[PDB]
Amino acid sequence: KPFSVPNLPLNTLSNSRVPSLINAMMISRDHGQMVQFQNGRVTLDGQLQGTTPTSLSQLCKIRGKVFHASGGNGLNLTELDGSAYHAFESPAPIGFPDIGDCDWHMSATATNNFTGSSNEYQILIKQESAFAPHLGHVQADNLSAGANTDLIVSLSWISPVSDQHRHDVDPWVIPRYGSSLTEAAQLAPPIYPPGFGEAIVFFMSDFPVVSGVNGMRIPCTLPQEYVAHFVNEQAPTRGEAALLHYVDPDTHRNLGEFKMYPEGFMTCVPNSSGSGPQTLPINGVFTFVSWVSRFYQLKPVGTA
Amino acid sequence: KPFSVPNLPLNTLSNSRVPSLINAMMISRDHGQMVQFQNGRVTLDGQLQGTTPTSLSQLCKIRGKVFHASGGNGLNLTELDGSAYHAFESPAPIGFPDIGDCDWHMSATATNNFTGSSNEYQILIKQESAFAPHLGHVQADNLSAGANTDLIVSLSWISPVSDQHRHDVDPWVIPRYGSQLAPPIYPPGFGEAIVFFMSDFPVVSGVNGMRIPCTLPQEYVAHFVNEQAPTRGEAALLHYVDPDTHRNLGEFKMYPEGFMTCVPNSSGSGPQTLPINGVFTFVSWVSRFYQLKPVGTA
Ligand SMILES: OC[C@H]1O[C@H](O[C@H]2[C@@H](O)[C@@H](CO)O[C@@H](O[C@H]3[C@H](O)[C@@H](O)[C@H](O)O[C@@H]3CO)[C@@H]2O)[C@H](O)[C@@H](O)[C@H]1O
Repeated sequence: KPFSVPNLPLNTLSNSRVPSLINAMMISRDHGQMVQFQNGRVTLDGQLQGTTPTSLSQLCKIRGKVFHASGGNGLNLTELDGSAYHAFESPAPIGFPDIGDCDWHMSATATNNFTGSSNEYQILIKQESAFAPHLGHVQADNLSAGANTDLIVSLSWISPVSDQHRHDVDPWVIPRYGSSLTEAAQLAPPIYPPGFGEAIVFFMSDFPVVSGVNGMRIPCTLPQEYVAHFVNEQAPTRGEAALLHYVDPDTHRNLGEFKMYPEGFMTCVPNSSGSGPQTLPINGVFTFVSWVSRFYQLKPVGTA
Repeated sequence: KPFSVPNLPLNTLSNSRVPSLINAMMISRDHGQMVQFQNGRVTLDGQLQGTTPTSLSQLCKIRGKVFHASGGNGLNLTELDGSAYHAFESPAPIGFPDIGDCDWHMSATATNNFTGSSNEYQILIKQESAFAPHLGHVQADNLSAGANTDLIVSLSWISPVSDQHRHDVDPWVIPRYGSQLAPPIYPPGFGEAIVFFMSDFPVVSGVNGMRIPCTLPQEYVAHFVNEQAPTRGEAALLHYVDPDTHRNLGEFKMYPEGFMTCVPNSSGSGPQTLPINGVFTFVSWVSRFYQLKPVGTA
C-alpha cells in the first residue's frame, strides 16, 4: 500500500479527543513543546496507541458496573462492548477521555431494560484519589443507579476541579490514570516538534468547556477519520517524514507545506512568529506529496 | 482505481444512524422489504445521499437558534458548523436523526459562553405537526433557554410517541421531513436479504428491543467518499473473513447504491450467527446473476 492521507475536507472531519467537527488549526509555543494525548494516537503505518479507538463511537465513552461503597458510588470499568478491561495494561479502556485535571459532567444510560428518564443518570467524575481507571475503577458523584447496573456513559461537559486546586480547565493535560499510586503502563509516548523552526499543528473543535485556558476549544493532533484510514491501509513508512500539501479543494492550489512524522502527528513552520495555519481556510484537503528527510525545511505557512 | 472496503473489524466500527459500536448483523423478512434510511447513505463511488455526514461527529445531532412560541418553544435549525440551513437542497440539516415516529430525548448545550449545568438542557422533540425539519424548525418541550440562544443538541434516548398513537418504537421507519430523500432500497431477488448492521441504543419499547439497524458502518461512508473508486460491475462480491484465521465465513454482494445483501440458509437467521469481529474484503465485480452461497444456520 502506498502511503496516503484521506481526500476529505478538514471541516467535514472530527476531533480525535472529543466528538466534535474540526473548525480551526492552531500552533501554540506555550502548549506545543510537548504533548502526550492518549486519544487520536496512531502511527502512519496504522498502529493504534494509548486509548485511541478506530471509531468516534468509542471516543469519550465509559462503560462499567455500578458499585456502592463507604467512600462513594462508582464504576468497575469494562470495554465499551462489555468485554473485560484488563487493569495494569492499557492506560484505561479504549475511548476513555484523556482530558486531565478537570471535572467530567457525563450522561449514563442503562444497557439492560432501558425504561426512560429513570435509566438516564447525570453524573460527575472528579479526578481525585478514587479516579483510578488504570486499576479498573472510578468514583462517580450523583450516581443513583443500583449496584451492579451496567451503564454506558458519554462526556457531556468539563469544568474546573471540584476540590478548587485550580479555577480553569487545561485541555493540553492528560489524566493520572493510576491516581497518585502509579504511572500508567502503555501510555502513548510524548510528542515534540522535531524539525527546524517547526510547531505541532493542533486540530481544534468547540466543546462545552467552563473556564477553558483556550475557551470552549479542544486541541488534538489528528482528525479521527485519519486514524481509521491509517489502521485500514497499514501503508509502510518509507521515509523520515511525509511532506503534505494543504490544497484548495476546487483549484488544487497549494496553501501550505506540512510534515507528518511516523509517530502520527503533523508540523509546520509559521511565517516569522505568525499564527501559522490559523489563517488558512478549513475546507482544505491534506495530500501526500513525497517521503522527505527529517531535515526538510518547510516553507513558512500563514501570515507574518 | 480499485474499489475496496475498510480492512477493519466490524465490532470496532459504528452504526451510521446512532453513534454506537456495531454488535450484530441481521436480516428481517418484515423490516427488510423496503428501507429508506437518510443516514448511512452513500454510493460505492463515494456520493453522500440524504442527510449522511462523512463524520460521526455530525451524526444524530441538531443545531439551531431558540424561538419562543405560544404553541411551544423550539429551534430554527442551522447546520452543525453553525452555517445557515436552506430547504430544497436536502431533507434536513446534515446528520439530522432519521429514526421516525418516536419521541427524541436530547441534551442541548450553549455554543456561546457555556457556564455549566444552566447551559445544559434535557429537551423532548415530538414528531407531531410542529416537526418541520425540511422547512428548518422543530418544536422542543422542556426548553427554558433564552430566545435566539445557539444550541448544539445530541440524541440521548428514544421512546414511544407522546400522543400515544402507537406504544412501541420502530427504528426501521424514517421521519416525515415535509410534503431530496435518499431513494428506497429493495431486496433485488432470489432470496437476497438486505444486511442490517445492529448497534445497542437506549430505546424504550423497541420492536427489536434496544437495537438500531443501518445499511453501512459509518467508517465505510468516509472510506468511499475518500476513495471514489469507479463502480465496475452490478455488485461488489465481498468475503466476510476472520482476520486471524483468514478463513472465508460467508459471501455478500454490495450494490452500487451502498447496501449489502446475503442469502440465508433455509430461511434462517442469515448473518446473525456469524462472529462480529470479522472484516469484509472485496473479491471482484460480479453480475446481478451471481448466486451467493447461503450463509448462516437454517
Ligand atoms: O468550582 C468548580 C466547580 O463548579 C461547579 O460546582 C460548584 C457548584 O456545585 C456550586 C453550587 O452552588 O457549589 C460549589 O461548591 C462550593 C459551595 O457552594 C460552597 O458552599 C463551599 O463553601 O465552597 C464550595 C467549593 O468552592 C461547586 O464547586 C461544577 O459543577 C463543578 O464540576 C466544578 O467545576
